Amino acid sequence: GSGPPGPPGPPGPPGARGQAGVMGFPGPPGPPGPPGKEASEQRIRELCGGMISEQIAQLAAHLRKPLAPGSI
Amino acid sequence: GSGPPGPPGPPGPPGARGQAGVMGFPGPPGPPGPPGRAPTDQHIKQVCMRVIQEHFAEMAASLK
Amino acid sequence: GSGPPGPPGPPGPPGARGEPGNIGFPGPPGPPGPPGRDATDQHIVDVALKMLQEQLAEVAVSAKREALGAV
Repeated sequence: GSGPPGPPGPPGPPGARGQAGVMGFPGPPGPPGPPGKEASEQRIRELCGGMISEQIAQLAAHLRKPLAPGSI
Repeated sequence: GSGPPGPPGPPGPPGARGQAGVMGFPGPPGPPGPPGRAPTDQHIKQVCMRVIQEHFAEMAASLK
Repeated sequence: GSGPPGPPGPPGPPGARGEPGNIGFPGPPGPPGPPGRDATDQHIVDVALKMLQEQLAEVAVSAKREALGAV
């Protein structure tokens, strides 16, 4: 082999890309919802005023002290 | 003296594997829960009815 | 004259290091929070009792003013 060694070979291929990053963690639960909205005093008065009047009148009659006559 | 150079060498080996990628960001918080329940008109009436019925003795005292 | 060609050359250098891995995907959202608490009956009871006290008290006022002729 009187002649010199041949030229070096070409560079090898670049290495493989690294392992992909894993998916992030799940987020936390959200906060509890708002508390239920309370009925207004006015709506309660609308819905219950009549029954209170009726039951007061019926009880007055039971006790033999019936009242001022009520609205027709 | 010499003779011709030899043939070219083989390709080098592959490069080293890259570093692992970063983890993704965490997900966002979930939404707020649903609102609590508000009273229905029928429910309001029923509570009122119960209150009246549990106070007949007190009513009677003021109607005697 | 010439001797024979030389031996093959040396292997080439290793390749460049690989690039870093791809970025991870974002995580899922969390679940919705728990429901808010329902409105309790207390506020309704409180107003019903106020109304009862009011109307009962008016029965006495009514009787008094009837006797006075000043309703």
